[PDB]
Amino acid sequence: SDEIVWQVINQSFCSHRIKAPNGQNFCRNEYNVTGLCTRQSCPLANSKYATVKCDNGKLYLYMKTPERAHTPAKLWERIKLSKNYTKALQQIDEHLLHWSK
Amino acid sequence: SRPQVTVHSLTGEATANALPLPAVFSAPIRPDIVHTVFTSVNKNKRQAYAVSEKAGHQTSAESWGTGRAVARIPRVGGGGTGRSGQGAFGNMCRGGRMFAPTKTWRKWNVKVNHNEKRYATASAIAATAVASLVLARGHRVEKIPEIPLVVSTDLESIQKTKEAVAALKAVGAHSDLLKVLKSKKLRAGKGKYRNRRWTQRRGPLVVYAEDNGIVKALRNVPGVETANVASLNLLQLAPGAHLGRFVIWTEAAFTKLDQVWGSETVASSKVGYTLPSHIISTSDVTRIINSSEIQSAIRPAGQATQKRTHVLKKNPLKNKQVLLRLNPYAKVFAAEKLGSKKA
Amino acid sequence: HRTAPKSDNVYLKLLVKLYTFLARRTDAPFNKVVLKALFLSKINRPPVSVSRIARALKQEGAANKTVVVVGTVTDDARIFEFPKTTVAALRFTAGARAKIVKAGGECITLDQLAVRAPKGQNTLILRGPRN
Amino acid sequence: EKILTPESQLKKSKAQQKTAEQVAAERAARKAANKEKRAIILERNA
Amino acid sequence: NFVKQLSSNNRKTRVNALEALKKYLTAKQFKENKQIEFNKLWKGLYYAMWFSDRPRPQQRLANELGELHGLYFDPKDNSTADELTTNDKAFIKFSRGFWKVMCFEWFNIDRYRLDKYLLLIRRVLFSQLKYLQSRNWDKKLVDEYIKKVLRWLPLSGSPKVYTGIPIHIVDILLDEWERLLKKTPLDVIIFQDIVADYNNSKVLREKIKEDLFSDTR
RNA sequence: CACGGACCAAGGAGUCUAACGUCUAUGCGAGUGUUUGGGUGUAAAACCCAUACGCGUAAUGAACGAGGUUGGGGCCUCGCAAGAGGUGCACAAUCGACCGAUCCUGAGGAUGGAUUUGGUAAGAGCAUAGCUGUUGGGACCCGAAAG
RNA sequence: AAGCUCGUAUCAGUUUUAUG
Repeated sequence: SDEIVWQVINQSFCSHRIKAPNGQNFCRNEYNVTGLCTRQSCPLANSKYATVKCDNGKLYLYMKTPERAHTPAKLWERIKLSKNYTKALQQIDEHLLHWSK
Repeated sequence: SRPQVTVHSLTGEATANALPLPAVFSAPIRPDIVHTVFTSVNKNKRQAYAVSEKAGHQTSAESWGTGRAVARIPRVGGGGTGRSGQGAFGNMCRGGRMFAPTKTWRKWNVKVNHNEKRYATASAIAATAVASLVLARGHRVEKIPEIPLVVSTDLESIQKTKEAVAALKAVGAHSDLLKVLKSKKLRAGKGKYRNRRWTQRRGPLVVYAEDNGIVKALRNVPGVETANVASLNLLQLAPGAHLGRFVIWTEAAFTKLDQVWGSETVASSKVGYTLPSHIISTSDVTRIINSSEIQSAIRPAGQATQKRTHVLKKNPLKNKQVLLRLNPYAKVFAAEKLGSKKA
Repeated sequence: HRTAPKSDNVYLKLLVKLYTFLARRTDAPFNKVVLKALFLSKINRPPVSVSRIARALKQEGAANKTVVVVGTVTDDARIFEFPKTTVAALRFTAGARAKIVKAGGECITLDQLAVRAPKGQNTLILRGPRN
Repeated sequence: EKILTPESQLKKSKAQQKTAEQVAAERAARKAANKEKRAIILERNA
Repeated sequence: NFVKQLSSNNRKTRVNALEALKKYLTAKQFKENKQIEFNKLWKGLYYAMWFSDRPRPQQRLANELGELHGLYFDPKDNSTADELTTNDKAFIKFSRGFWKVMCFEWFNIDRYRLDKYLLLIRRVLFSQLKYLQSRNWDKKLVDEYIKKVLRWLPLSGSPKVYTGIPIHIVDILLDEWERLLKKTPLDVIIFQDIVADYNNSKVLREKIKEDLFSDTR
């Protein structure tokens, strides 16, 4: 369950956790959106996740769902954003329909 | 029942076969129990170390006592060798007996309840079926076809190491294998010269029902470890008291796990043992709290953050604005000039 | 002054958050009692025997009232006429679980009881002997 | 095909609307009570 | 076995299993078996639905699975003046198995997957009350169906069944009934007995009193 | 007032063990303790226990009846609330009974009187692990005339 | 320090009053 995984990664030595001098825990996971190891921010502890990544100049909308939790190979379903700020934001909003604010 | 896990051939293509969940992965996950058991089990492979009893007492010395205007620590006798007159018989003295010398009869091994060990092993095994938990352990399981990973029984029959490593790479374990042999670093500290020079990250774990050459085939490849279903060592399963190790199971091993760890149908395959029962039916609290039943009988919530009220005190008798908030008769008093009323 | 439990169990912590949420968002005294009891130590949480539960069921309207035990339910060989009732507790022994199930009753967890009785609808709380 | 709103989201929206109606009614009642109490306090002070 | 295939991880095999089951459902003279087979089939369908998450296609899967209720001997036989044609009994058993599977696996659904199962329940309840006779206009069959429905979902006497499913049913009852497009046999409003009878979940009674009865319809 | 301090680099002191305990957490639970040993083993590593053994499970017939009243955290009904009614765990008082017996009696010891006795009425213990108390071991470290 | 019963009528390095 997510709660069990969330507890196992909060304490008990989550692999990607950086103890900054300020005390904030920074997550180095590439799929993380904020880069911080907190609730509803860590992809491992969240069955549903959404993030933006890019190998080449193109920007993609990576999203995760509980459907592929059994198949780690193709967990994320990236979709090209058709690079343009206004239309890219519109496409992101359309794709993330009924998603958390 | 619970979903079934498919079987992947050595070529990496999913086979048209599936197996039921052994029910072992459904056991509760208790990090505290696993950590406590590991802390005691790791001490089993400890060798007694102690200081020589004759150390310090070999030197011959006596206390001069008062009247010599010197420390009363015993001093070596004789003369000419320089050692004469040097303090001894004390932890504060150079070359003397150390305070509380270490003794061989120190408690090395720690007794652990058998049921607790079984619970820890079951929890460690169950933690291997969660991709997120295994990823949090540091294993590169981002490109595995399925979790838990089950391979055809023909894997156990591989003799050559090249074939075994090729099969492991073909099933998405190439990243995990490459993780090892790249983190090889020299030991940090005084352990470099105590038969502990080299350390490396743990590699994938392979579980087999029976051995036909796989154990010898995978012995040389670094990081990779082989174990049997009967043993399922906790230390290997959860190195460093950490859950979720990457385990590559086999069809025969997957089938035999049901017997080895028992289930609802097969009683235990063991003498008077059963899998632990969860104290909570649901391991997730978000669904329960957000359930229709609870939400129906829950009072409305607030703003999620209390609004600041009366952050600063507005003193009346000045700033007429606040003064008019209280005593609404103030406007009448001011307009009517009642303060200077005449008899 | 008891605020939090000393137990490191993750499931116990989840149960504690659930009970605290129910108590704070329902103001029902039943939830507060169970929340306070959850923090009690093992010694302060003596087991409740199945025979004790059967004896407690002798009161009027026991069939319509469920029995909730904060501690663990232990089997008893001195009683055989166990009525049919729903028992909720953190842990159930193999003998006690078999006796409850064999007699036609049902055994559930604390979360199951909470969903079945958010405000303690027809809930009976039994405390085992202290000494 | 058209994507339908989640059932849980629909229930949340219905509950929010029903609570907001009562909140508005309570706000109107509070305004009326505040006006009446201000008049009462004015006469009492006089 | 269909159940083994319906729960298969592979998407193509999972879809083909349902496609083949579309005929096994209407395979006459073979549904007389006990309700255990129906329960197993619905348990398999539960996982089949579980293996879908994306909103647009999961809705299609849910509606096509709900259509399975109407697949059973579509209302073309014209069985008027028959208490039981031996075909509506199969539909009743199918619905009972559906409700048993959903009730047993109510708490096995994760938070994110709860909406999918709510939509599936809505679609199944739409297929029901739409296919008893040509529609829900048969006393001699509604009395049997309501008897086999009143005894499990709206019972409210046995706390074994979670109160969330009755709450959802109460919420969607009038919404789905108007979809059928009257003086229909709506003995269904069971809820009066629930309110009158004590020992039931107070939350359920309050919800039905505040929402179901308060509705203008 | 007395004892140390010319200056500086390294070392230096509530540390280990056997027994008896409180608190804390886990596993089981009227049962609990794999590891004296055997099987097994990738070999002091890891996994399992046929019989024995330590502890507890039953007082000084426990059903006279596994007990009646008064309170009791809680539950249900009425009530907008205030409050009223019904039912009540642990625990306390009371009414009392009992296992065995006192203090006498007196068909060899039955029967009958007078006080009360320590507790049952419907188990809670086992092993592990952490801080921690006492005792003996060099015992927080050095130093006391010595046979 | 942990437990139970709880918030009261549990009390006062105070004052008056009452009984004497």
